[PDB]
Amino acid sequence: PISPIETVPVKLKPGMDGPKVKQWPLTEEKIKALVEICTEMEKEGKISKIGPENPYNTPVFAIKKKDSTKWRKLVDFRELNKRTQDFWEVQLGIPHPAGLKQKKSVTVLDVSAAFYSVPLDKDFRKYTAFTIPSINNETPGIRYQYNVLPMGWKGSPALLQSSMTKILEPFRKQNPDIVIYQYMDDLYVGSDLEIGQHRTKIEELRQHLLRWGFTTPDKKHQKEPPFLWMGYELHPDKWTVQPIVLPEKDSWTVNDIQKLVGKLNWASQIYAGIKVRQLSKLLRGTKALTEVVPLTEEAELELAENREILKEPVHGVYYDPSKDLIAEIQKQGQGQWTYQIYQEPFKNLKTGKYARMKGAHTNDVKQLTEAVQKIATESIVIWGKTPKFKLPIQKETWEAWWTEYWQATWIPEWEFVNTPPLVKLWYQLEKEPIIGAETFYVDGAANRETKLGKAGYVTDRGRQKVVPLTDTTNQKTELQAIHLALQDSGLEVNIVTDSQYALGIIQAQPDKSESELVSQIIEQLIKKEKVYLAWVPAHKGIGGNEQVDKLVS
Amino acid sequence: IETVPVKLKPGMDGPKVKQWPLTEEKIKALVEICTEMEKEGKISKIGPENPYNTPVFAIKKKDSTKWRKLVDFRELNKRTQDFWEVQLGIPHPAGLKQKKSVTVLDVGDAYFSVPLDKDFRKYTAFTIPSINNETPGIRYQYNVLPQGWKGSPAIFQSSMTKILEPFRKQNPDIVIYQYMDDLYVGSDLEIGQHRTKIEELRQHLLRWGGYELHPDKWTVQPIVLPEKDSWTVNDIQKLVGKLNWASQIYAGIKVRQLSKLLRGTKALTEVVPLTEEAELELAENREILKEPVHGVYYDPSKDLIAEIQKQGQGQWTYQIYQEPFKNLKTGKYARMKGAHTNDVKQLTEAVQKIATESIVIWGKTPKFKLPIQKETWEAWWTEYWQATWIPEWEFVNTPPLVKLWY
DNA sequence: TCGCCCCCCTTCGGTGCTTTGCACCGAAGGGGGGC
Ligand SMILES: C=C1[C@H](COP(=O)(O)OP(=O)(O)OP(=O)(O)O)[C@@H](O)C[C@@H]1n1cnc2c(=O)nc(N)[nH]c21
Ligand SMILES: [Mg+2]
Repeated sequence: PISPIETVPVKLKPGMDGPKVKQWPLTEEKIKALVEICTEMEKEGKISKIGPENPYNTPVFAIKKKDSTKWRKLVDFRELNKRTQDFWEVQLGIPHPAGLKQKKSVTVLDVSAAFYSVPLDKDFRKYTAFTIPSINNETPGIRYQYNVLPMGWKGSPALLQSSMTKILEPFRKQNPDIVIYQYMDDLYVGSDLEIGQHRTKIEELRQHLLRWGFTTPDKKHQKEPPFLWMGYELHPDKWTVQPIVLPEKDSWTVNDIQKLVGKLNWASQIYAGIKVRQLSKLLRGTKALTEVVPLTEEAELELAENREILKEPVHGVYYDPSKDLIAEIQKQGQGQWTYQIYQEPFKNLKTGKYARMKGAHTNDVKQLTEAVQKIATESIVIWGKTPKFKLPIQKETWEAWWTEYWQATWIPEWEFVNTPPLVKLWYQLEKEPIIGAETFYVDGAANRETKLGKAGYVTDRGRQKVVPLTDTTNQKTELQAIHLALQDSGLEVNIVTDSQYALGIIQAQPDKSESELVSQIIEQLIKKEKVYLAWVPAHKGIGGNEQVDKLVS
Repeated sequence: IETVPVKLKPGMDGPKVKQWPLTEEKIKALVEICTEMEKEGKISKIGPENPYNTPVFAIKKKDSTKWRKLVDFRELNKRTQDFWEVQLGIPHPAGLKQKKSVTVLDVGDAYFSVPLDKDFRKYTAFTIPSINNETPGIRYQYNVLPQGWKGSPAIFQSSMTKILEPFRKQNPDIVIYQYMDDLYVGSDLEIGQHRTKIEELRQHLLRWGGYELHPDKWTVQPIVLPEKDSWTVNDIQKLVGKLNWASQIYAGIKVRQLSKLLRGTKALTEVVPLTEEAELELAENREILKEPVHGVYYDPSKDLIAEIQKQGQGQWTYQIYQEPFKNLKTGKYARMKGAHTNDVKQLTEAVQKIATESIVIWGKTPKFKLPIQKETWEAWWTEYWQATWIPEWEFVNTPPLVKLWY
């Protein structure tokens, strides 16, 4: 039936009129399934016949349903969507089973044909005009418009959610101790009432939904565990994901690999240690989704590692508000991190991974800080609070970082846990120059038009060097000059540059870089014993800097 | 009452800013505050057919342990018509910065007695989130002058002058400056005789509907040069680059004779004796650094900018300017929480103090350049925010070359 | 030949700098999952 809820008024974008696009051909089965719904839709007042004063049109189709018998109708409203007003979407996120508490009695309900029970603004209906063609051209189409929310229209999901919220609110305030997770037309209902009173509350809720025109068929009224919910399986004491089947293929296309990485990311919420860095590397620099990509040896290894992880059974547990949340992070290599969130040891609420590279130049301490931030945000979304952290970094290391780094930084309450590899600073710059160490005055210059440059140095010990560089930049020659001084100095060096750029990168103590040149500098910094790094303004004739500046000229 | 016609600026649309996640305690507080507001008709429940949105959150102060709802209308204010173009804006008094002690009072609730133009309310929508996304967001829009909207002090302008008259009447040398939802009220009374007349103002405000600030100690910290009597090559290089930078701010500072003390390819730890012509240059530039710059004047038609550097041991330096290298004020903020283990707290508190000083001194907050990663700031700042206003800010990553301000 | 939401990974294009490339950032492409 159709709800007697009031319609929510909707407008076109200002200046625009409605769509006017002719219809295309569909199969015989599609016309019959569509006509059964179409004749039935008219019987139940979901649509009404129109004719030629209505100048708008849009084309229609259908698609198969996971309930294999049923067919799902869709009209191609891409044009009407473009001209329909913007909506502020109220679905802010996706509920997660790790955020559920243990409940004595659980029910899962679904509203049938939910869109088709919510009416559409009267003044807006004429823009939903369409036509049904039956075969190729035995006839042309007859014309209908929608009286209810159509599938495929930009506003339908939000007006369904708003309608569901309005209908549910009386029951919610009248039963504050009954959890209702409402996602689209899917209702999770938990409670601590014995099964007897629980089921009284359910039929009372169902009869409230039916007065407002939302029917709940028995076919989709789950009442026994395991409940199927949001792609998971809810047991009394634990939950699992529905089975994840990975592609297995002789020859892989870009599109195949994209599907695999998506599956693995989905699996990572409960399977610990999942990695996708080497599989995603294969997507880089490709040019077609149908292009065949051979797996590298590293990608085979990583795939095999993941496949071993996925053959093991796993489960999450539910949330106990009376205990702390704990987050533990491990390092996996090449900027990859994995984490578990738990309340009692070896009983994970969920897992996940962090593996983004932010910036051209970074270090493990920054990325660990980022993983912490991602986890903190995720915990707020699911549980409404942040967890306590267990991190593989020593307090000495962190304290060395936030006193020598110039940006404000922080990590909340955390306990060191010794699970190598530990997060480390891979070198430190001396705060004072080093007695007895050689002093290198470095500089490099490039010609912007020419693209040719030189890098070189002079020293307090009388050493000099000039190197010609081709196809470079200004900033590269300065980086190159520092490369040379690190290359030819001993284990202890003092260096003076006039590149704020180069000083800026290196003073942040990076340990990885998208640039092969900066990576070379990093390996050399890690091999040194002590390095002091000093800046001076250029072209002011400063002793040392001026001599080399001239030498590079 | 009849509303005042309000417009957005030509060619601008209303705000469209996502709500960020909130903790349990802030969501419960907002739900309690909004349902009471809805019952009193100050806000209305709306749906997704209103396409506008502004983030909402809550703060609770160090000594008023009830939650205050805070809606981040920065985007809405940026798009709202000027009210000095309608010339209903409020003038800043040059007396406020001269006072013994200045107390801040939150008078936001006076706005809720004035209705907002029916056609402008849609631009004020906000969305309360849901723990573990159990429900869709819940949306409201204002029916009255919103707390945090820049048009509320301007529309309520004529009325606050009426409510204030007898106080400023009776205390001609107390000065009161409205800024957004705040009254900044200063006097020269003794530390606790000042407090009692703040209570008198509260009672008069009550008859219809932070801590003590001390502007005298807002010491300016100038550029300073070290004092040694042994100076290395490296010491003189760091000093020459520092004054070379200061040559962009001050006039008649030069380096060529401190500059040639290093002639030659020297070792950075060699000890250079200072020429008398070097001491000639140095003690000279020390005294230029000693006193303020000549020719720097505030311009109210331009924005204020503020830059902050972390110095360590909980110290934080800052400069406020409008044109580069013409600082209206340089200073140094000092941590005092006691644990002294949290950079984001210190910086968030430094931004509040600097912005407070701008309101007291010039009547508006500056746009901050924050020495922090955006996503580090965003993860933690609201846990430390205690003001009913929010300044504009951006995120910068510039290493020090010079430790100019230390 | 459809809609709306979240997530990740890659790519691209705009912005601003005492720039001449570089680093940042958000949006849009692909994928996963939900109804
Ligand atoms: C979430 C939705 C409601 C509940 O989805 P649903 O699984 O409960 O389906 P519905 O209630 O209609 O039928 P049923 O409950 O009797 O089985 C449906 O109204 C429509 C919407 N939805 C779902 N998938 C699609 C889709 O691909 N394209 C479109 N445009 N919309 C879709
Ligand atoms: Mg359904």
